[PDB]
Amino acid sequence: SCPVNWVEHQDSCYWFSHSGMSWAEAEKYCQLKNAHLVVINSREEQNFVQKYLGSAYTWMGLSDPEGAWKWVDGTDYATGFQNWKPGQPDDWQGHGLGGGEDCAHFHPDGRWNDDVCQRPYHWVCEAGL
Ligand SMILES: [Ca+2]
Ligand SMILES: [Ca+2]
Ligand SMILES: [Ca+2]
Ligand SMILES: [Ca+2]
Ligand SMILES: [Ca+2]
Ligand SMILES: [Ca+2]
Ligand SMILES: [Cl-]
Ligand SMILES: [Cl-]
Ligand SMILES: [Cl-]
Ligand SMILES: [Cl-]
Ligand SMILES: [Cl-]
Ligand SMILES: [Zn+2]
Repeated sequence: SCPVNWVEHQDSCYWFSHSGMSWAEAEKYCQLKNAHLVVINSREEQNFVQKYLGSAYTWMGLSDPEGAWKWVDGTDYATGFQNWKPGQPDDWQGHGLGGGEDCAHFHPDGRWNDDVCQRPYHWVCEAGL
């Protein structure tokens, strides 16, 4: 059902990187594989993904560059599953790299943070069946 190097869970296929990329390069990579950065739709999917994270910060398909949080596939953010770290998202500017923080990633414990999109983090692709 899933292609080789992809993991099947509950009607999605997932691919977990062994490397890091900026958020935009990871979403380009997922799109080239007819997929997208992972969209977390439920607690059960959050638990599956967080269980197999490669012990490093990992991008997901959630960003707010135009001002509101959006999932790459159009899943509604505000009515959807959320799993932020305490005090996140904060759009922090104190990194001094310019602007705030517009891309969401997993901490190893599975809780989410907004960070600078240009950081090379691991990522997860997802595609339907
Ligand atoms: Ca590898
Ligand atoms: Ca999903
Ligand atoms: Ca499961
Ligand atoms: Ca932001
Ligand atoms: Ca952490
Ligand atoms: Ca943050
Ligand atoms: Cl939350
Ligand atoms: Cl950013
Ligand atoms: Cl960095
Ligand atoms: Cl899809
Ligand atoms: Cl999907
Ligand atoms: Zn999808």
